Amino acid sequence: PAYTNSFTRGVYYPDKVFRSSVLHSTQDLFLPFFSNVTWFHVIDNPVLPFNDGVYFASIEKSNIIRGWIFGTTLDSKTQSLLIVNNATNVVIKVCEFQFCVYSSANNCTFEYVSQPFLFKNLREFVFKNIDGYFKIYSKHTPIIDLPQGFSALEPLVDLPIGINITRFQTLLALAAAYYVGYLQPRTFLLKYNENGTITDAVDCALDPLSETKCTLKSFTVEKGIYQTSNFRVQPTESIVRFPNITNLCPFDEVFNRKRISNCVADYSVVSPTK
Amino acid sequence: DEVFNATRFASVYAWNRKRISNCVADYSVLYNLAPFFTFKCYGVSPTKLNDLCFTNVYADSFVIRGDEVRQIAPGQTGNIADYNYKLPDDFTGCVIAWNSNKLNYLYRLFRKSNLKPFERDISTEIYQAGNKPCNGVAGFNCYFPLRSYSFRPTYGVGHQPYRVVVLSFELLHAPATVCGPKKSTNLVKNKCVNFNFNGLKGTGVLTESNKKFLPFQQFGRDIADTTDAVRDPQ
Amino acid sequence: SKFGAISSVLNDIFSRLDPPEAEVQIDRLITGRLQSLQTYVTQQLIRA
Amino acid sequence: SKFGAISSVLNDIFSRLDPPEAEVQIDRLITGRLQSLQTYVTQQLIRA
Amino acid sequence: QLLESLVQPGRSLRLSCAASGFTFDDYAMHWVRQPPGKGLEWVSGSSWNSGSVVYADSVKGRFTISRDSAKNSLHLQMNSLRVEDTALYYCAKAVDPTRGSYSPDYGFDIWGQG
Amino acid sequence: AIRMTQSPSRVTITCRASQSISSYLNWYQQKPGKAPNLLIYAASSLESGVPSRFSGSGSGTDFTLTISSLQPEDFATYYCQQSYSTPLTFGGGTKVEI
Amino acid sequence: TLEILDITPCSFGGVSVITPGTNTSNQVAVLYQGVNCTEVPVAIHADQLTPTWRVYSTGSNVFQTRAGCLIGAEYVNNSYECDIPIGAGICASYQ
Ligand SMILES: *[C@@H]1O[C@H](CO)[C@@H](O[C@@H]2O[C@H](CO)[C@@H](O)[C@H](O)[C@H]2NC(C)=O)[C@H](O)[C@H]1NC(C)=O
Ligand SMILES: *[C@@H]1O[C@H](CO)[C@@H](O[C@@H]2O[C@H](CO)[C@@H](O)[C@H](O)[C@H]2NC(C)=O)[C@H](O)[C@H]1NC(C)=O
Ligand SMILES: *[C@@H]1O[C@H](CO)[C@@H](O)[C@H](O)[C@H]1NC(C)=O
Ligand SMILES: *[C@@H]1O[C@H](CO)[C@@H](O)[C@H](O)[C@H]1NC(C)=O
Ligand SMILES: *[C@@H]1O[C@H](CO)[C@@H](O)[C@H](O)[C@H]1NC(C)=O
Ligand SMILES: *[C@@H]1O[C@H](CO)[C@@H](O)[C@H](O)[C@H]1NC(C)=O
Ligand SMILES: *[C@@H]1O[C@H](CO)[C@@H](O)[C@H](O)[C@H]1NC(C)=O
Repeated sequence: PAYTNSFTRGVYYPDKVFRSSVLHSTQDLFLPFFSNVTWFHVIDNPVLPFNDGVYFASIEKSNIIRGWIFGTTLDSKTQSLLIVNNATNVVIKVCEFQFCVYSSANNCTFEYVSQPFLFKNLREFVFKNIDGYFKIYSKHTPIIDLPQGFSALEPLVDLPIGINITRFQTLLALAAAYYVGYLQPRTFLLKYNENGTITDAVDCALDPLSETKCTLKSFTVEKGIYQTSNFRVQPTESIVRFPNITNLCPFDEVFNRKRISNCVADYSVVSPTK
Repeated sequence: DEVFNATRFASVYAWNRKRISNCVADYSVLYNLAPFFTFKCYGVSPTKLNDLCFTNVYADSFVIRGDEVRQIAPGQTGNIADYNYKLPDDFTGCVIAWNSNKLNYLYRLFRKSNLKPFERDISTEIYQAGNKPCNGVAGFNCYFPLRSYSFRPTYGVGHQPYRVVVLSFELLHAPATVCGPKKSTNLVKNKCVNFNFNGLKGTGVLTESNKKFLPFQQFGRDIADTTDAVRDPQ
Repeated sequence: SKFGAISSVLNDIFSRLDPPEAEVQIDRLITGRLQSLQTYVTQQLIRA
Repeated sequence: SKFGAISSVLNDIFSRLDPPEAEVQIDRLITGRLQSLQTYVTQQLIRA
Repeated sequence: QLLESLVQPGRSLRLSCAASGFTFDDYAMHWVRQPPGKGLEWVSGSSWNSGSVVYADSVKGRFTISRDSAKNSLHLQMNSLRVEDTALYYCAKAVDPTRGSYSPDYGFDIWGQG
Repeated sequence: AIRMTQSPSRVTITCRASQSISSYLNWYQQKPGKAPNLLIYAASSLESGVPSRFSGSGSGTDFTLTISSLQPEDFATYYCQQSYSTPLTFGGGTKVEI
Repeated sequence: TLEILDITPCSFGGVSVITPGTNTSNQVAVLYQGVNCTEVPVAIHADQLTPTWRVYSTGSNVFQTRAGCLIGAEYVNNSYECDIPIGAGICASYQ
């Protein structure tokens, strides 16, 4: 798999609130700055893991990428998401979708039809599935490698999809180069324009200089020394160790000053929930 | 009326989700005394429900045993809560449940792990319960993950049918399409007048602006995080 | 800042929560905003 | 100092209390620690 | 209540274990042979979920088991009973399959009465 | 198949299996005049109504049934049986002596 | 299992950054207060950090100071007037 650097790409509007000429800092799932992208080049289309959302972009000159398939096993045993689209309109359906597009599907729980979503085209996409909500962001920009620059993404469609989405497969209509990124929790300091558009932003977890900008709440840092609050990536690994004894407890024979010890208190026989 | 008078609700494992939008949701209709025994709302007082505007209203209805209504609350764990239907801790909605003992239902009791909130697991994959990785439909250690409730009419409260409807509404943060019935008056500009913009309340001098909005935006905010620019309905 | 309240907007709490329980969230906001004023004036006095 | 909380250990409060009940206690503890911290800063400013 | 019901080498005696209280077709009723002066030994196994049936592998073919929901029994059929094979037979009910995890059906319970 | 022979013949009873059973064991108590009853499930658990004095520990190829203080009227036989694979085979069998 | 294990903290929230001004240059030097130059990777868990942060966590330009370990600046044997104070008679500048 080819690898290419992402020069400050994937910034999208976190909320629907209009802000003008202000520096807003938010914590959500974003593509890390100067991260690294699997440059899949079409002569191909393997199944890739959708973890913590996926950043998608295409450099297709014409209509080649016809959509995507989202799911966990992409078979008839479970249900999958299909976002195929022709020139007239977009098709979104949630079924098992036994593939070879789909041979058959009897369960039907969702169907949404809207306007179509789709080397001089940069049709970026960001998909997120949080709390059973599929959020799609997109942007369109002529290009004439990943184009360096800045461009925000606007929300398009939010759907109540309650399915596993662990692996996604790109659809081809066989001259294109589709990129796949991955989103991780980061803190971004977004600068809003006077007209209400995101023009510049920094990744507070990228490098020490960006940490200073995040702490100072400004995009320009003067000479001197500055103390910075830790915006670095926190550990995400947890270990739990408890005694491996299975002596239960003498609570049963109780049903008068007796203590209980050296036993595992199975309370199913201070918060009561915990 | 299609979610309360339907007379045929979905199974818990297959809770259908219905979207309600572009209408007026007057909650005064569903205040009958005999039904709606439990009206536990989270984040919104039941009395102050009519005079609010919502943008994401979804109605999912299912039939479960009356003794299992407790599990529907956020944070609770149980066979229904962990393997059939899960609700987030940061839940904003009202859970109306009414007894229907006087008035086939399948619930999933076997699963590899508890499901995330707002997810549907409708599949008949055989849940193995032994060292043998049996793929057969049935076997000694192979059990089907779905079974009918088979409600007993004689049972009073325990193991009785209990229709449950959940109204998960997102609080006003975007262009809303569902709101309560309130009369709309003509706007007055260039004067300090009290206003009520889609549930937002306050006083100020309403004036036109040259700011440019976007189709997905409805409110402007300032450095102090207050509603500065609002596009009026109609 | 919300200072532990549901929302930073005062009118939001009243429009959502019942008067018996909306006051508790308000007290968190009132006390939190009061300390900011006391902190600000203290800095002015020292700087003066 | 307890600062009118169940336990000075933040972790203790989390494990021994429900999420809607914990938020009251940590807010009580957070305010106490913040109040004590800003008192020391004020003394330093005066002594400076 | 799992109530249940010779010297010559060739016999065709029918062994049936009536079921009461618990509901049939929910667990895996099994038959276990216990020779006097010795321990238990599982010899037969039925399945509620399907018609699949497993006997003891000590000797095949001779062991046969069946099911009947109307009269709630097993009606084990024994052919060519060995002289040493004489023992006090037990009909046991499997644990609730709702437990899951490790094999619930293979785990014996109740062990009948008498 | 699977064969066992309990090593014993504060009472601790250990049944050893040739293969890695990995917590697929049951401990059975059989009264002289009654049918055997269930004591331990999944090689570490207690069934409903069973006194807590009984305890099952160990996994893999080592298991232990520990009864503390040797509570009286517990002279019944104790059996060790596996559910790993067919056929269902019981252990050698051992009864506590006093 | 009875086993005594040492718990070395891996959360160092205090970091001082020396910059000659974003306008002047992007190059920056990092200072850790009261830490050896060997415990820096352990203290900030540079293994789990971004690849850009590892450059300022352990490199050739390492010069321990009374204040702490300094990374990103080279120690010059000459002496000039102070430009950016560091501590214990040490000053830094972007030559
Ligand atoms: C693109 O796909 C959509 C989805 O199938 C097509 O819309 C269908 O059009 C036929 C006839 O025009 C209708 O009978 C179907 O009901 C439509 N589907 C839905 C979901 O409404 C559309 O025609 C396609 N456009 C093309 C092929 O150019
Ligand atoms: C969604 O898919 C994930 C994929 O990881 C499932 O996680 C599996 O969980 C089981 C036990 O619950 C493990 O044995 C598997 O190794 C996990 N991965 C896979 C690929 O199966 C998860 O069960 C699915 N469902 C939900 C609700 O998350
Ligand atoms: C992609 O870039 C990152 C830079 O942060 C690097 O750490 C990673 O090794 C690269 N992947 C490659 C070269 O396969
Ligand atoms: C379709 O729905 C039925 C309803 O129970 C289900 O049994 C079947 O497995 C489903 N088919 C799929 C998911 O392919
Ligand atoms: C903002 O919008 C106005 C009006 O459309 C336009 O004249 C101006 O150039 C815009 N400014 C920016 C920075 O986009
Ligand atoms: C717990 O694990 C240790 C480590 O192997 C072992 O020595 C001990 O016997 C185990 N405890 C029990 C009760 O099995
Ligand atoms: C139908 O539902 C409404 C609530 O929306 C309720 O008031 C009415 O009584 C129901 N119909 C009957 C016949 O009970």
